[PDB]
Formats: sequence, structure tokens, C-alpha cells
Amino acid sequence: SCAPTSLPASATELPTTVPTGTVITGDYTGSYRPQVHYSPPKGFMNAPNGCHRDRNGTYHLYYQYNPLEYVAGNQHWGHATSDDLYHWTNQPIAIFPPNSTSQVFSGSAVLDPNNTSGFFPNTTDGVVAVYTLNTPTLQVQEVAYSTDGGYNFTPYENNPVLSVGSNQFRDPKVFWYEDHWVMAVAAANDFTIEIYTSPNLTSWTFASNFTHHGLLGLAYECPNLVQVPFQDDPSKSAWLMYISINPGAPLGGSVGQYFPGDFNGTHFVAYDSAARIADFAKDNYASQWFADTENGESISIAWASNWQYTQQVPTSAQAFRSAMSLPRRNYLTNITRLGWDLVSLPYDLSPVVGPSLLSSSEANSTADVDFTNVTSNAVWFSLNVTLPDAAIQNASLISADASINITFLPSTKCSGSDSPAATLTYFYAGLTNGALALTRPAASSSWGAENPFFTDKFSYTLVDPLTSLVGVFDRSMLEVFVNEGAHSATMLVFPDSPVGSMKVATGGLPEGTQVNLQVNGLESTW
Amino acid sequence: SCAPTSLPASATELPTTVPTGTVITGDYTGSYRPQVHYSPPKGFMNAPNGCHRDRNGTYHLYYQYNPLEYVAGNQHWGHATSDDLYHWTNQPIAIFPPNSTSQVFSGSAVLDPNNTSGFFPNTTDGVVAVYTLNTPTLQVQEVAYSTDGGYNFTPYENNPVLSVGSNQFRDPKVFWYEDHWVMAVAAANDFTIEIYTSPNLTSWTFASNFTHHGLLGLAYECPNLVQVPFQDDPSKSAWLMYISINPGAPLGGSVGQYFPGDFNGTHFVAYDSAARIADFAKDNYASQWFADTENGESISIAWASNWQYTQQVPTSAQAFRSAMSLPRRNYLTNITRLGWDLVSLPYDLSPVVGPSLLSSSEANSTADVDFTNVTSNAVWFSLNVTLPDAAIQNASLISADASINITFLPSTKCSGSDSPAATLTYFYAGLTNGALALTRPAASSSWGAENPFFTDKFSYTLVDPLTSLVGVFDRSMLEVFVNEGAHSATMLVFPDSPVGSMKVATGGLPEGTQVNLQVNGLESTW
Ligand SMILES: *[C@@H]1O[C@H](CO)[C@@H](O[C@@H]2O[C@H](CO)[C@@H](O[C@@H]3O[C@H](CO)[C@@H](O)[C@H](O[C@H]4O[C@H](CO)[C@@H](O)[C@H](O)[C@@H]4O)[C@@H]3O)[C@H](O)[C@H]2NC(C)=O)[C@H](O)[C@H]1NC(C)=O
Ligand SMILES: *[C@@H]1O[C@H](CO)[C@@H](O[C@@H]2O[C@H](CO)[C@@H](O[C@@H]3O[C@H](CO)[C@@H](O)[C@H](O)[C@@H]3O)[C@H](O)[C@H]2NC(C)=O)[C@H](O)[C@H]1NC(C)=O
Ligand SMILES: *[C@@H]1O[C@H](CO)[C@@H](O[C@@H]2O[C@H](CO)[C@@H](O)[C@H](O)[C@H]2NC(C)=O)[C@H](O)[C@H]1NC(C)=O
Ligand SMILES: *[C@@H]1O[C@H](CO)[C@@H](O)[C@H](O)[C@H]1NC(C)=O
Ligand SMILES: *[C@@H]1O[C@H](CO)[C@@H](O)[C@H](O)[C@H]1NC(C)=O
Ligand SMILES: *[C@@H]1O[C@H](CO)[C@@H](O)[C@H](O)[C@H]1NC(C)=O
Ligand SMILES: *[C@@H]1O[C@H](CO)[C@@H](O)[C@H](O)[C@H]1NC(C)=O
Ligand SMILES: *[C@@H]1O[C@H](CO)[C@@H](O)[C@H](O)[C@H]1NC(C)=O
Ligand SMILES: *[C@@H]1O[C@H](CO)[C@@H](O)[C@H](O)[C@H]1NC(C)=O
Ligand SMILES: *[C@@H]1O[C@H](CO)[C@@H](O)[C@H](O)[C@H]1NC(C)=O
Ligand SMILES: *[C@@H]1O[C@H](CO)[C@@H](O)[C@H](O)[C@H]1NC(C)=O
Ligand SMILES: *[C@@H]1O[C@H](CO)[C@@H](O)[C@H](O)[C@H]1NC(C)=O
Ligand SMILES: *[C@@H]1O[C@H](CO)[C@@H](O)[C@H](O)[C@H]1NC(C)=O
Ligand SMILES: *[C@@H]1O[C@H](CO)[C@@H](O)[C@H](O)[C@H]1NC(C)=O
Ligand SMILES: *[C@@H]1O[C@H](CO)[C@@H](O)[C@H](O)[C@H]1NC(C)=O
Ligand SMILES: *[C@@H]1O[C@H](CO)[C@@H](O)[C@H](O)[C@H]1NC(C)=O
Ligand SMILES: *[C@@H]1O[C@H](CO)[C@@H](O)[C@H](O)[C@H]1NC(C)=O
Ligand SMILES: *[C@@H]1O[C@H](CO)[C@@H](O)[C@H](O)[C@H]1NC(C)=O
Ligand SMILES: OC[C@H]1O[C@](O)(CO)[C@@H](O)[C@@H]1O
Ligand SMILES: OC[C@H]1O[C@](O)(CO)[C@@H](O)[C@@H]1O
Ligand SMILES: *[C@H]1O[C@H](CO)[C@@H](O)[C@H](O)[C@@H]1O
Ligand SMILES: *[C@H]1O[C@H](CO)[C@@H](O)[C@H](O)[C@@H]1O
Ligand SMILES: *[C@H]1O[C@H](CO)[C@@H](O)[C@H](O)[C@@H]1O
Ligand SMILES: *[C@H]1O[C@H](CO)[C@@H](O)[C@H](O)[C@@H]1O
Ligand SMILES: *[C@H]1O[C@H](CO)[C@@H](O)[C@H](O)[C@@H]1O
Repeated sequence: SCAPTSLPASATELPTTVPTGTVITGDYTGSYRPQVHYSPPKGFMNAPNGCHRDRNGTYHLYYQYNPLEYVAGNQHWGHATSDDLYHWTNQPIAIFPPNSTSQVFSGSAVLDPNNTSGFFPNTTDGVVAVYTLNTPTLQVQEVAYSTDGGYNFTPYENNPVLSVGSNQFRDPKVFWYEDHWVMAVAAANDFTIEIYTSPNLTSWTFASNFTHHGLLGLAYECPNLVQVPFQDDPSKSAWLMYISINPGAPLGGSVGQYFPGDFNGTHFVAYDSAARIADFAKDNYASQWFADTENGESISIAWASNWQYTQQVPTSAQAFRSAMSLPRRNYLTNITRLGWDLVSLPYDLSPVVGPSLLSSSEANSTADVDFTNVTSNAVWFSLNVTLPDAAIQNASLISADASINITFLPSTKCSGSDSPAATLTYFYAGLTNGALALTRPAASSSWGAENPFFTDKFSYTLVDPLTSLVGVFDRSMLEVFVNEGAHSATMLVFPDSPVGSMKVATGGLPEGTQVNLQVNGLESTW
Repeated sequence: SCAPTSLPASATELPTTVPTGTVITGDYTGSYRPQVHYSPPKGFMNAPNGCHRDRNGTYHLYYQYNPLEYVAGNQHWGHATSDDLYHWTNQPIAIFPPNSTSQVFSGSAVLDPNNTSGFFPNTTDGVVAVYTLNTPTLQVQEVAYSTDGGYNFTPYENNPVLSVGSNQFRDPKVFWYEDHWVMAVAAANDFTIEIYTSPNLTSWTFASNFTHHGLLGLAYECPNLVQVPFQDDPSKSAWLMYISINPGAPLGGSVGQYFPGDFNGTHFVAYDSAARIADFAKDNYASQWFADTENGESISIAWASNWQYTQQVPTSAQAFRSAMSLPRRNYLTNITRLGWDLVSLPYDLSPVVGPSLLSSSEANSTADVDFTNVTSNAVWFSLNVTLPDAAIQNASLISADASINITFLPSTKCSGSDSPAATLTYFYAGLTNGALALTRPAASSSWGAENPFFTDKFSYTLVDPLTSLVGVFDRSMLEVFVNEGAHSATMLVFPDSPVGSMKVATGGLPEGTQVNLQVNGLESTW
């Protein structure tokens, strides 16, 4: 059986009224439907919201959700739960607008076990959502509380809790700092993150502004102010302001950027005036960090799309638009020359890793790996390359031809051009030394070639040699992680024919180079 | 009849020894050879150097030049002169390395009419070049002087004039401030522009550092610190620090960025912590400003290429690699919401503008313009759109379909895919409101499709409606300028078949919208 390219009418037909108190049933069998990423059972999804872990260890993912269309609008908070951030259970819609002319825009959630809010006289498991209500004339911050573990929310009786009389004032991210609540919120079209403080989540006082930092684009969105541990030393950490911008990103549309710095409970001060882009492709946006994580883990998830084409991608015939990124483990590190770097790695994938397709220690060879018998149409790969120390001390010893080439090739079973669906090319030396290209050839996709914003080629240039590469392919998405997650990219692909194999080639590698390649099929979560 | 795709052996064969005191003869007839842009007669060119206007109105363009190969190396300063920045005369090589193991890297030139240097006891027309000398172990700043108008240079007897014992210290840009010389120079791998002062161009004193601003990439290069007049008010100006970075640009490889701010003769202070990219495509790098211009004119030129593919472009069979951008008139303006903006417009094109190919006032139409009779294979176009007052006040009145689509189509006489060589698509509203796409379809170019770094699609998103668009096509290059040069892009194209025509379509425009389209052929300067 080939995965279907179109579904039954009952799978794709959207209701004319929003379902309340019942799970929306999903057909997750589409040829483009990711099997280890979250996507909504039906309809259009964007930013992750309300991300938190409850005391029982359940991760709550909420999401911007149009239950009525395959385009942006009518925003509700959708809800899915998981104990491992891969095996998702769909839940009833969590937050509804008060009427048909208002929308529940992005926001965050916190546990209030000490009842600072006063909402929780008889429970230590209270959840508070802080979110933007979009009116035709205003964006205001509102509060809603849950006594049932974050499934049903009661709006605060004296909403809204915060307004500045603006229709560009959104995406509150709330967290506890020592003795008070902090809110980071975007004065979106003023390129300002405003910081407010509160003892009880309902009374907010202005603290400070963070304005005109890094790339402006056309708006600041979905600010996250978080403490991120050092990759090489868990006992150390720094504060990080993460800001999403859209439109006006360098590659077009939407992108995330970050600022390492100091936070003292009222003011964030960046360590320098540099701009730093989080992902070197164009399908990673609106990253939100999970509240109430265990063991000083920095855990985030993003929307794996771009505002320039998210409402036009050819998945609506498969009963959805938009998926989340892999869930991410985050660290800070210093990389050679550039210094500060936001590290992103896939959150523990062990619960979805299936049997080995290939284990190889062959250097200067091509490994040809078929996965047509992997029903998920999803694979994980790991490539380690360890140069001899002679080639580290003297890079002039490396051949101009020393390179890595990865290609994802169309299925022989589920066919059509022979073009790869996705390529990665890296050079150790030569005229483009350290250059890594990630491509989705226009030739592989009639839709992609025609969409004016669907960029074919992305690149990042290393200073250090490439020593590790991890990747996940999941039907219509490729994520890559270079040098223990120092550099990462999230890339959508919509090939005319589904991918059925991958080739991993190394060439021109120095004598004594160690190569280790591992490829595993992934098990579907649905 | 058709422009040659391959030239005689004598046209492309490079000498084995560098010619001294003689002009290198060029064949400028190649199907990819620009006819209104500067490119070297033979060999490989990169960054513009020594840019200045002499007292008699001759513009001097020097350039990084490998006379021996079609790749980077063996750097000399090549030299060309013009009175209008379009009609270039090739000159003998201006600056030579002192031996076979050193290279003349980038730098600047200034007039020294008051003989501050002591080089010019008997002339007020003295020119001083300040440039990086590259050795395998060091980058140092050197001085050479010319008494003959900048054709022949004598090295300063006590070179070098500035060393810090670094191998990453280059691209000095020198200018007069009130009572002293200022040098902006890149501590390239430290992401620092160092400012030095001198009474006499030979003795340099450290003044200040400008460090870790905007995008770092992998290196700061070719800093320019210049006073740029306001577009709306010639009597006002602000200081601007322009920095080129490579590699590590968001689109891959090389890009220019800028910082508006204050300069007081010793210290540059940016007005804010924002990063601002100069050009929204990937083929505009190492912009240098002309010294000693007239009438408060800010004039610059850039290298129209990208380091990721400049040494691989398919023009070596046509006796060259690399062209300059159009010469640019620069201003600063405030654009809606985003604020500070570097304006770039083509410098007075009137000396190359040939007869009209089309004048049209038709809205909601497709104009087909054939230019197979324009021997230059170069055209200028101008498109104005004036929306009615009603739609300027209420944009909700604009149709989702309101759009402008320009395509450059392959010649049928000199061919074959029917793919456009280049496209521009802009939307007034709909789901991607204000989004402008500039594309070079992979389908149009076998070389382009295969090159892993030759990105197919670029975009910029407007806030204001598009009201003006100017463009120049020149055989293998397209430059576009949006809303009186508020936004600009430089894009190389290497189509399999030469461009023979363009289509300009408007559609879905509000009742009462005024459209004016002008297209002119350009006259070859060679
Ligand atoms: C913390 O930051 C917030 C967000 O930036 C800030 O609130 C804002 O203040 C600015 C003023 O600095 C407001 O901007 C103005 O809004 C009015 C109404 O639309 C405009 O008429 C003003 O126009 C003039 O000034 C502009 C900027 O120089 C010019 O471009 C223009 O031509 C006019 O001369 C101006 O745009 C803005 O509306 C608010 N935004 C919000 C969301 O409140 C707040 O003041 C900061 N607080 C502290 C303590 O610093
Ligand atoms: C102005 O900026 C320049 C350039 O950044 C400063 O010089 C530089 O100083 C740094 C130290 O901050 C040097 O880094 C160092 O590298 C050497 C060798 O790798 C190492 O031994 C040192 O311990 C240090 O890590 C850098 O090399 C150097 N660069 C250059 C081009 O000289 C300068 O100090 C600044 N001046 C002021 C007043 O701030
Ligand atoms: C762009 O707008 C800014 C902010 O309005 C201008 O900067 C100021 O200009 C006024 C004079 O009109 C000065 O008094 C202020 O001190 C300036 N700075 C600030 C932060 O307000 C700037 O001049 C404008 N630039 C252009 C090119 O128009
Ligand atoms: C809909 O709800 C919004 C937000 O509470 C409010 O501003 C608006 O007046 C409501 N309209 C109606 C008629 O219910
Ligand atoms: C929250 O605290 C503020 C003081 O910051 C107080 O004015 C307000 O009454 C409190 N609200 C509730 C509902 O307890
Ligand atoms: C935090 O730092 C700022 C200066 O950046 C200072 O003004 C403020 O008072 C500090 N707040 C606390 C709680 O110390
Ligand atoms: C990066 O280096 C800087 C300068 O030494 C240091 O202050 C910072 O703690 C380092 N960060 C990490 C993550 O190692
Ligand atoms: C499935 O495919 C893999 C990779 O080609 C192969 O190693 C494995 O033996 C196959 N298994 C079956 C049961 O076909
Ligand atoms: C690398 O080897 C070359 C000779 O092959 C030598 O000239 C050079 O100095 C060496 N470089 C280093 C970093 O040791
Ligand atoms: C590859 O190197 C990584 C470091 O990024 C390490 O965690 C992993 O165990 C190695 N994989 C193997 C041995 O193939
Ligand atoms: C990888 O592909 C590139 C194409 O740019 C090629 O130049 C390089 O030699 C190849 N390396 C391999 C097959 O390992
Ligand atoms: C890989 O090829 C390079 C360059 O030809 C060579 O020096 C090296 O010994 C080769 N290694 C293997 C494992 O064949
Ligand atoms: C070559 O010339 C440069 C610049 O004058 C000088 O620094 C270098 O030492 C010279 N090398 C030799 C081998 O003559
Ligand atoms: C340049 O000026 C410095 C400082 O006054 C002085 O030491 C030096 O002799 C001058 N050099 C020349 C060649 O005039
Ligand atoms: C220039 O400005 C800096 C502050 O940015 C100051 O330290 C210096 O004294 C000023 N120099 C002059 C010549 O005024
Ligand atoms: C467009 O408008 C400008 C306004 O200055 C005018 O100079 C120019 O002639 C017009 N260009 C076209 C499209 O005719
Ligand atoms: C331009 O192209 C877009 C699709 O990219 C299309 O929707 C629009 O209707 C076209 N408009 C014109 C003016 O041809
Ligand atoms: C353009 O076409 C639209 C849709 O048919 C129409 O409403 C509008 O009046 C037309 N405008 C002009 C300027 O012809
Ligand atoms: O994509 C992020 C942006 O879109 C929204 O989520 C609305 O669905 C906003 O709250 C946010 O600024
Ligand atoms: O392209 C810019 C860079 O390349 C050089 O011009 C050398 O040819 C350097 O001077 C500069 O940093
Ligand atoms: C969906 O699309 C595939 C090919 O893309 C067809 O094979 C299938 O029948 C359906 O139309
Ligand atoms: C659900 O959506 C699909 C794709 O548009 C339709 O083909 C189907 O009939 C139903 O409307
Ligand atoms: C369940 O109730 C909610 C209340 O907001 C409605 O929006 C929904 O349509 C359904 O009736
Ligand atoms: C330019 O091309 C000619 C052939 O036309 C060669 O002979 C020459 O060496 C250079 O490559
Ligand atoms: C003319 O002289 C220069 C040195 O000034 C040489 O490099 C060139 O080859 C020719 O002899």
C-alpha cells in the first residue's frame, strides 16, 4: 500500500460550527502527513501556545487553531498531550473566543501551585493561561484558569488584565522569577518587547522595554525570555531573549532570532549589539519554551512553516495545514570565532526509533539506503566524521575534493523526474571551504517550483570541520543538526513523488579519517 | 546575428606574466557580458578599490584583479576611468605587489590638495592610495602616491604605515574630517571596525573600536564610514557605517549591512542596536563610496556577485569573471514603521538610455515588449501605480488578486525550456500582502539549477503599497529599485538561452488606479 495523496470527503470536510467538549477525529495517513511531528487532526495550525509540563509528567501542547478553514483565522487554542513529546493524544479545544468577531491569539501557561492568583483555594495543580484576545480594534492580555489539569479553562471575571490601547500588543510569555511573575509581551510594530511584573498574574506593572535589537523585519512576535544551560557545563546558564519576526526576514517572511544576556527580574540587557538567526532555512517560527520542565532542561517546539506560503502548501487534500518542528533540547555554547550560539537538538528520539537500516564505517564510499518498507516514510540518520589530528593541526593537508553529499531520492514503488527531493552538500576545503548547502530542488516539485516564495537553497558556513550530522526525514520535512546541534535547519519538502531512499557519500577524506553512519526507520506515533 | 557564447582563443587566453604600463585588450561581445556595467577586459575581478573623482571630473574605479586566472589570487589593483560612471576606459594596472609571494588587497584613495602627506611639493592634484598588503602570515596597511592623476603610483619609502601583527586586518577606507585623516579598517575575524587618525596619511593613531554590531557572519570586510544626505531634504545628513560580511550571510556567503549614527572624528555611535541588510538578493558585496564627489552627492558601486559561486560562474569562456553593480546614488530616508533605510538608485542613466520600446497607461493589462532588435540585450523599465484615494485610506477595498507580474522570456531567434530567465511578482493584498518575489527559475539554467549555492528566489515585504518600480536588465544581471529606491536587489542570471522579451502584467487593481509603464533599450558602452 502506497500512502494516499487524497483522503475520503469525511476526513477533509471541516465542520461549519466549532466542536466543544469532544476530540476532533483525524486521518493521519496522507503521503505528506508527518508521522513523528505534531499536526492537527483537521484544519489550520500555527504557533505553539501554553507549553508546560504538569506535576504528573504530562507535556501540554496548545496551538493557534482555525477549526473551520485550511487558512489562518477564527483562532482557538487547540490542545494535545504527551509524556514523551512524540506520542500525542488530541484533546478537546482548550480556549474559545467569547464570540465570532474575536480570536484567541498566542500566549503561555504556568503552574500556580502556591495559589498566588487566588484561583486555586483547594488545589496545588492549578494552571493559568495568559493570552492575547484579538478584537477588531484592540489586542489585550487576558487570563484563564484550569482546575482539571489544563483541559477546561474559565476566563478571569475582570479580564482584560493588561492593555496599552493598541491593536499591535500580543504574545505574552509569563514565568516566575524568585518572588514575582514576569511577562514578556510584544509591542509588535514598535519592535519592542515590554516586560511587566505581577504578584498574582492579574495586576501587572510596567518594568522595562527592550527595543530595536537585531533584525526588525516588519514586527516582533512570540517573545520568549528563558534561562538556557551551557552545553559543556550544566551548572552554568545565561538568559536568552528569543524573538520571532514576520514578515521581513532575510530569506523572506518569518524567522526566529535570539540575544544572549542578563535578566535581573525587571530588565534584560543583551551582552552585545549582534543579531543571531536561530535556523539557517526558512521553516522554523514562533518557538515557545515549555514551562515547569524537570532537571533544568530547556525544551522548546516551533511551528515548522513560513508565513509566505503556509496557507498555500499542498496538504489540505490530506486534511491539515502545518506541523510543529521536532521538540528541541536547547543549550548555549561558544563556537569558534563567532562566539555565542543557540544549540538545538531533537528531544530524546528513543521512543520512535525503529530497527537499523544501515550501520557503516566505510570512508570515501556511497551508502545507498532504501526505506520503501518503512511504513512511516520517516528515518533518522547520524554521520560522524573524525579527521586525523594531523588534518586539524594542518588543514592544508585536506584535499580540495573532501566532501559529504546526502540525497533523498524518489520511491521506486510509489511514483516523474529522477530529481532528488532534498540534498545536503558540505565541503571541508576548496574554494567554498566549510560551506554546507541544504536544497529542495525545484525540479522535484511542480507546486514548489511555481510558488514564488518557496526558496530552493539554504546554506550555513562552518569555521571548524564538520564532525557530526544528525537528520530526521518525516514524509514532507527534513531537519538537520550540525556539530552537536551548533547549527540547525528545518525545511519543508512537497515532492511530486514520495521519497523512498537516501544516498550518503563521503569523498577525498584524509588518510586515517574515521566515518560512522547509522540509519534507522522511525515508528509512526498515530 | 546572435551574441557569441564562446570567444576566440586570443580573447580568453591569459598571459603567464602580468603586463606593466599597457592596457589589457578586452572582447566585450559575450552573451553574458554586461554592456552598461563595468567588467575587466580579461581575468577575475572582485571588490571596487580607490574609488574617487579627480578635480577635472574623471571618476577613477580601481578593483581587486587577478590578471593570471579566472579565480581569486595574485591580487593587483586594476584601473578604469569614466566621466559618467557608464562609459569606462580600461587603464594599465595601477598597483602591483612588490614580489610573487604578496598581494594588493582592498583599500581606498583620497585627494591630498594641501600636501598633508609631504608627497606633493609641486602639485595640488596628488592622490594617495591606502591599501592592505597581504603576505602568507600578515595583513598590513601601506600607502602609495600618484602625481599624474592616479595612473602610476610610487610606494611610500617607509611602508607599512600600520600593523598590529595580525593576519586578519584589512580594507582601509580613508577620508578627511575637519583637521585630520580618519581610517576605518576591519579586524575582520574579531567583528571589529577599528578607527585610526592621522595628520599626514603615514602616522596612524588608534582612536576607537566598533565591535559585534548587526550580523557577524564569519568576518567584517570593506568598512565604509560616510555622510549620507536625506532623500526628502538635501540640507540634512547622517553618518552611516557600511560593513560587508562573508561568509555567513543569511542567504549564504556575502552580504552588505549598515548602521545609521553619529561620528565626531574619533568615535562612531549607532543610533540603535538594529541590524539592517542593504540589498534583498545575494549578488551585491563590498560597496565602496567615491571620495571627493561634487554637490553633496553620495555615490557608491558594489561587486555584483557572491563569494559562494563567483569563482564558478559560467562566464570564463567569455573572457571574464565578475561585474560591478550599476553605480548608485545613495540617500537615507525613514520608511513606514521600519524607520531608517539606505536608499539606492541607479546613478543618472541618461547617457546610456536609447529609444523607447513601449509607453503605456493601460491598467489590468499584459504588455509584451520584444527587444531582439536591441543589440545591447540591455533594457531599462519604469512602472508607476497610483491607487485611488479611497484604497490608500481603506486598503480593505483592494482585491486579493491586485498584483504586478514581470517576466523576462528567452529569445526564440538565438535559442530549449520556455521558463522565464527572471520574474518579479508583487501583491497589494491577499494572504501575502506587500510581498515582492524576485526569482531566477532553476528550469531556465542548467548551471544555475546544479550549483548548490545559486538560490532561485528572493523577497522583500513592503508596508506601503508599491507606487514605483525601476529595473535594469543587462544580459546576465537584473537590478530592481522599489518606491524611489527604498528597497533594491542585485541578481545574476545565467539562462541557457539569452533573454529576448519581457511581459509586464497588472491585474485586480481598484477602479481609478493609474498605471504608467515606460521601457527603453540601452546603448552598449563598449
Ligand atoms: C515602552 O515601549 C512602548 C512601545 O514602543 C512605548 O509605547 C509607545 O510609545 C511610542 C512613542 O515613543 C508611541 O508612538 C507614537 O504613537 C503615536 C500614535 O500612533 C504617533 O502619533 C507618534 O508619532 C510620532 O513619532 C514617531 C516616532 O518618532 C514618528 O515616526 C511620527 O512621524 C510622529 O512624529 C508615535 O509613533 C507608540 O504608539 C507606543 N506604543 C504602544 C504599543 O504603546 C512606551 O512609551 C515605552 N515606555 C517607556 C517607559 O519607555
Ligand atoms: C580594538 O579591537 C581590536 C580587535 O578586536 C583589539 O585587538 C584584539 O584584541 C583581542 C583581545 O581582546 C585579541 O584576541 C586575542 O587573541 C590572541 C591570539 O589569538 C590571544 O593571545 C589573546 O589572549 C586574545 O585572546 C585579538 O587578537 C586582537 N586583534 C587584533 C586584530 O589586534 C583591540 O585590543 C581593541 N582595542 C581597544 C582599546 O578596545
Ligand atoms: C527618521 O526619524 C527619526 C526619528 O523621528 C529622526 O531622528 C530624529 O530627528 C529629530 C529632528 O526631526 C531630532 O530632534 C531627534 O533628536 C532625532 N532622533 C530621535 C531618536 O528622535 C531622523 O532624523 C529621521 N531620519 C530621516 C532620514 O528622515
Ligand atoms: C465580542 O467579544 C469582544 C471581546 O470580548 C468584544 O470586544 C465585542 O464587543 C464582542 N461583540 C459582541 C457583539 O458580542
Ligand atoms: C493582585 O495584586 C494587586 C497588587 O499588585 C492588587 O491590587 C490586586 O487586588 C490583586 N488581585 C487579586 C484578584 O488578588
Ligand atoms: C535591573 O537592572 C537595571 C539596569 O539594567 C536596574 O535599573 C534595575 O533597578 C535592576 N533591577 C533590580 C531588581 O535590581
Ligand atoms: C562564551 O565566552 C564568553 C567570553 O569568554 C563567556 O563570558 C561566556 O560565558 C561563554 N559562554 C559559553 C556558553 O561558554
Ligand atoms: C527493509 O529494508 C531494509 C533496508 O533496505 C532491509 O535491511 C531490511 O532487510 C528490509 N526488511 C524487510 C523485512 O523487507
Ligand atoms: C602545513 O604543511 C605545509 C607543508 O605541506 C607547511 O608549509 C605549513 O607550514 C604547514 N602548516 C601548519 C599549520 O603547520
Ligand atoms: C557520534 O558523535 C556524537 C557526538 O555528536 C556522539 O554523541 C555519538 O555517540 C556518536 N555516534 C556514533 C558512535 O556513531
Ligand atoms: C559532492 O557534490 C559536489 C557538487 O558540488 C561535488 O563537487 C563533490 O565532489 C561531491 N562529493 C562527494 C560525492 O563526496
Ligand atoms: C580517501 O580519498 C583520499 C583522497 O584521494 C585519500 O587520500 C584517502 O586515503 C582516502 N581514504 C580511503 C579510506 O580510501
Ligand atoms: C615580498 O614583499 C613584501 C612586501 O614588501 C614583503 O613584506 C615580503 O617580506 C617580501 N617577501 C620576499 C620573499 O621578498
Ligand atoms: C607624520 O606625522 C607624525 C606625527 O606628527 C610625524 O612623527 C611624522 O614624522 C610625520 N611623517 C611625515 C613623513 O611627514
Ligand atoms: C567622541 O565621542 C565619544 C563618545 O562616543 C567621546 O568619548 C569622545 O570624547 C568624543 N570625541 C571628541 C573629539 O569629541
Ligand atoms: C514615474 O513617476 C516619476 C515621478 O517623479 C516620474 O519622474 C517618472 O517619469 C514616472 N515613470 C514612468 C513610469 O513613467
Ligand atoms: C500574478 O501571479 C500570481 C501568482 O503568483 C497570480 O495569482 C496573479 O493573479 C497574477 N497577476 C497578474 C497581474 O498577472
Ligand atoms: C481591474 O479589474 C478589476 C476586477 O475585474 C476591476 O474591479 C477594476 O475596476 C479594474 N481596474 C481598472 C483600473 O481597470
Ligand atoms: O505566528 C505568530 C503570530 O500569529 C499569531 O499566533 C496569531 O495566530 C499571533 O499571536 C502571533 O504574533
Ligand atoms: O571581497 C572582499 C575581500 O576580498 C579582498 O578584496 C581580497 O581580494 C579583501 O581585501 C576583502 O576583505
Ligand atoms: C494523489 O496524487 C498521486 C500522485 O501525486 C496520484 O497517484 C493519486 O491517484 C492521487 O491523485
Ligand atoms: C475535503 O477536502 C478535500 C481537498 O480539498 C476535498 O477534495 C474533499 O471533497 C473535501 O472537501
Ligand atoms: C461548543 O460551545 C462553544 C462555546 O464557545 C461554541 O463556540 C462551539 O461552536 C460549540 O457550540
Ligand atoms: C579561453 O577559451 C579558449 C578557447 O576558446 C581557450 O583556448 C583558452 O585557453 C581559454 O580557456
Ligand atoms: C611589469 O612590471 C611588474 C612589476 O612592477 C611585473 O609584475 C610585471 O610582470 C611586468 O614585468
